[PDB]
Amino acid sequence: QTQEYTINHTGGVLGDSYVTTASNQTSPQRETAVLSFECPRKFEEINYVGQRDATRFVPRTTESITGSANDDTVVDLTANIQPVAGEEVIAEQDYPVAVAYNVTQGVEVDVVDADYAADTVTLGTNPADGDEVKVWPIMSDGDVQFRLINQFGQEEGRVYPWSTPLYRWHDFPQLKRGREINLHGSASWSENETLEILLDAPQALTWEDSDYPRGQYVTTLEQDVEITL
Amino acid sequence: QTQEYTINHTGGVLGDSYVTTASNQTSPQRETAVLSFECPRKFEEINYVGQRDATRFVPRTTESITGSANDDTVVDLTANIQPVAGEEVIAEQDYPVAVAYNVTQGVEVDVVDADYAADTVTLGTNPADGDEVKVWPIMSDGDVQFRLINQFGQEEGRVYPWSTPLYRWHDFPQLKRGREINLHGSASWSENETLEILLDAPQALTWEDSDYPRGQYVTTLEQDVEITL
Amino acid sequence: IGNNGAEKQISLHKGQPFIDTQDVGAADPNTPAVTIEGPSDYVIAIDAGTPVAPEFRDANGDKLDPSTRVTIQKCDKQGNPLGDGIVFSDTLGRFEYSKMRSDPDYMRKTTTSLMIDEREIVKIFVEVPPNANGMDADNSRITIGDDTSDYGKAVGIVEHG
Amino acid sequence: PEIGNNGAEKQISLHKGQPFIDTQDVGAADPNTPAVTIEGPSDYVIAIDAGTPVAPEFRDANGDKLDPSTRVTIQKCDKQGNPLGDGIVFSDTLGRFEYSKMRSDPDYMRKTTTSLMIDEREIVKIFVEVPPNANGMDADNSRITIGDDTSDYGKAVGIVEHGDLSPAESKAVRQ
Amino acid sequence: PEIGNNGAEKQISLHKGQPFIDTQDVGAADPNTPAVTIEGPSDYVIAIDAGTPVAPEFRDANGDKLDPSTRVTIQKCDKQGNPLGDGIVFSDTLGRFEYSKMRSDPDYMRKTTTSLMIDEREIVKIFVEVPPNANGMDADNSRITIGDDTSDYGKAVGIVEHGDLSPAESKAVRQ
Amino acid sequence: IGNNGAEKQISLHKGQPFIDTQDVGAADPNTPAVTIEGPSDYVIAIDAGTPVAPEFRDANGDKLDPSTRVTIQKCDKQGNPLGDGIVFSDTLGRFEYSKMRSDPDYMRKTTTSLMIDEREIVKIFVEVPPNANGMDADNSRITIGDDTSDYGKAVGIVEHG
Repeated sequence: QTQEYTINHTGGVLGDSYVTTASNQTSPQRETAVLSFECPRKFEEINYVGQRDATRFVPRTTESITGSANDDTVVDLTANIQPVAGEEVIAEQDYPVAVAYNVTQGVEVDVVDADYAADTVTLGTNPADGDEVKVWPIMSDGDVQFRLINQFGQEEGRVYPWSTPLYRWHDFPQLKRGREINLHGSASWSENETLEILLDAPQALTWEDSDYPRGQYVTTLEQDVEITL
Repeated sequence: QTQEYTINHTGGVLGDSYVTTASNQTSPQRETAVLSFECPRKFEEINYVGQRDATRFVPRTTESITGSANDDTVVDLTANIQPVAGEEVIAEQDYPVAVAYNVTQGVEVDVVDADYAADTVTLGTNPADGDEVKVWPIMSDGDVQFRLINQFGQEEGRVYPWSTPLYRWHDFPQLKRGREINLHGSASWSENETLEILLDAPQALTWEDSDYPRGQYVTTLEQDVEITL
Repeated sequence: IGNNGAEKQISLHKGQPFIDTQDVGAADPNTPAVTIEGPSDYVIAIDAGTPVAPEFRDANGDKLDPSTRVTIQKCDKQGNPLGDGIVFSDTLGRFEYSKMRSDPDYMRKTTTSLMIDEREIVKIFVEVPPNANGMDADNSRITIGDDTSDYGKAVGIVEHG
Repeated sequence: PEIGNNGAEKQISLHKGQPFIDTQDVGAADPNTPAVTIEGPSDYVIAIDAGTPVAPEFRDANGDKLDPSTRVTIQKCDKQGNPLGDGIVFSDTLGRFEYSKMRSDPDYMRKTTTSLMIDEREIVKIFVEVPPNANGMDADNSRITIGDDTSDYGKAVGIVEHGDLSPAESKAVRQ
Repeated sequence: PEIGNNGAEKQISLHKGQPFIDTQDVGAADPNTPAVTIEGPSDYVIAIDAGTPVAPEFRDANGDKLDPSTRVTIQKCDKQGNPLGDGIVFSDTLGRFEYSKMRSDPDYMRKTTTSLMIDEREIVKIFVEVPPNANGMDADNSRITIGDDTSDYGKAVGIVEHGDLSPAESKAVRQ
Repeated sequence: IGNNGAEKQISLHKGQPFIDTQDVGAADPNTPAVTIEGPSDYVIAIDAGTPVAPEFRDANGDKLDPSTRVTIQKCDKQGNPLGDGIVFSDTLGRFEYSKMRSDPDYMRKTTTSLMIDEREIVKIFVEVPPNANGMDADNSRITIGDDTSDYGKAVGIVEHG
């Protein structure tokens, strides 16, 4: 009867219809709904348990600059920054804190290091004047949470009262049992009822850019759940 | 009554007299006696136990080159080489695999890396022509063992029949309990009786050079023992 | 020699007769990238805490989009899947292939037990998002079970006769 | 929809971005002030067990770690910023954490010494002793965390609404 | 002087620089040969327990690790280089060791599967399967080690002189 | 507040009244680099598995010759040493000061138990080989016991009254 699956921000067991993504909002700090999963017709019910079900959620943002004659090799940012689980070094991390891509030169761009104290990052390359650039740094200073919807956009409850910060979420090394993250709360729902994963943070996150090298979908969520067939 | 001390290749509890050091021999491969400790007048007896008493023994050798106009930045060696417990990287090791010193420029010389497969090592600096150099690389391809002497240069027995290779000795990360080295055998002696620590290997090791930066005495031994006052 | 027990311990991989693979493009869930079959008069057993380890690659020798999904799944005869008995519905990300098999922490195990009668099938479906590179069978590898190791488990096998 | 009636003794943790906590910069040779202040919210009761993890991760204004001879002291207080000798916990040095793996590793995870409790209106302070001729603390980058939610290792901070339980007042008087 | 009468069951380990062991280079797609051969010395008996550590650390001629899809198989043999199916142990892949920390770490320490014994004149072989279009093995840099002396972790290879014990022949026939 | 037990747990260091240090040159065993004394009407207790951690330095801010030796040693009153009761006759090498206090593996403990009556002394003798640099007390530090940690131990203290 019961199984233990993973569910992702796209498709998976659902089929890309009863998922929906969305960005947050910047100027009004508000508890937006960045993702939501609706139980399809075919399942009987879905469960969700804390301290039983593992999780992963790698968000990012997007920013841009303008090429100049001066040898920049460094860019400021609008988002608080830190390393992935802490380290000054690049390529030792579980994943890159930041990625950069040049529109003109359709190539990746490495990263040397950064201050990780102010909103700063180094670039290893020397961008030319007029060249367009994009960057997908780490995100910080946010809160994440869950809530349930009974087919109508009509809340009935909340999985767990207190929000967990995405900041801390990046801080812990993920994907290690014993050190794996496990939120609290014990939810369950049935056909056409929705779980919404909600965000409260200033910086504008992303889901799709169509010019990101390390995979198509920039960010990701991967959550464990229990299903009754 | 009983204590648990450390004893070193110099002085310590003994007093620099009832120690004696010595080098090995190269052309006749022979079980030389590189170190020996004679129980002084004042003690009652000394014990020694395997799987109870820890140990450390960092040997090296010496070689020299001649400066040339060509930018060498690399030297071959006459000794098998490997990293300290294995790694391609320098300054992560428990200690440097190799040290170099320039006679003219009375300064240390860093190390970048090495092949660690053939008798090879890199130098980070660019020695000048005619400049004299010394190097104290790691040692390999040897055997170490123990034996007892009853005041006369007259053996009575052997602590443990089978020799342990110094090669392996360098391979294990030292100074970690659980991973600490502990030979076998249970020896004990009394006044003016000697324990000899013996070496069988080709390459000429050293004890003193008077121009080595990282301490005066190049090599070292540090063994745990039990003493009856 | 000491007579070893019939319940022998083995580990699976590509270079075997009762396994097969075939290339995959993009957005092709029904196609199994890898197929396994029970040999004749043998019985295979896979416990719940059995390690798992795919190493799919791109034709150019690169890892794929970690949003990609992998699903091991038991099947009735005639290539027919089943809902029950499925194990390891995981993503292609979050393995650390460098330290995957070596570190028990990064080692991933299954969820529930499993059994393979003499003539049965186990498939490994893959879901790649579109506008992505396809799988290349020359570079891909699978391993399940960790023989000769203290951690993890090993796949049991026994002769039916 | 269905949600489970989770127990009142909720398992939680503390950090900078909360209302009942505050911080402020610190100079050098400067014990008396709380670099970080905590206070009990209204009609709640917090409980910190003896095996509770602890994790200060202070910084310098330029983004550096400080002199590890620096000292940190958590300390309970009576009301009115009035410290007390008994009930003190976590008199530690600022060094010897290895912030990289600190919370991450149960080994590095430094726990408290004795139990602790916070009645509805009480204070817990975090004094810091920096040696002179050193750099000061910067509140923008500093941080405290205590308790270990979201991990089989470590413990978590207990909380309960005072209005729910009848012996909540009894435990408050018990301290 | 005084030495303790250590037990006959001596705790030992195997490596390249010994008389009763040998090796020779290997090419590619080349199972049949022992890259390394071991033989029982005369009037001795070796014993290898089931929880014995194992540690091949082969190399390439240029000083590199080989294709981790490569396979290693320890295997007992009857006399005359005659292998046997039963009694085989350590059918492992050349990858997934992390040679840096392999012996060092009990985690990485890969042990055998079942017990083993070597009568006075017997053979144990180490076959290697390299996929084609790959680099060959180089005996100068390759190495085997088994057993873990000198560590509270791991096990050690037992040895005994056959002439000392009376049931040594009984255990030899027992295999 | 919960009444804490009299057997309080503490850790020792330089900046205390009942401790002192003084510079050292070379080949000076009799001179204690560091002196400790029992305060009045208190009793200190140091168990056998107590961590130890010296961090002696050179005047220029460098570590000394690891062949250097350190010896903690109890002393009768009047600065008088004793053979019995000594603990931690160790070398100045083999600590890895970077990971010394943080890693329990590199953490070094004592050998046997110890006790300090109200008026007693514990000294820390140092043996440096000649033609070496001397000790500088400004940079040196000592720590014993590991308060606020799961591994290691802590120095017990109790009021005699």
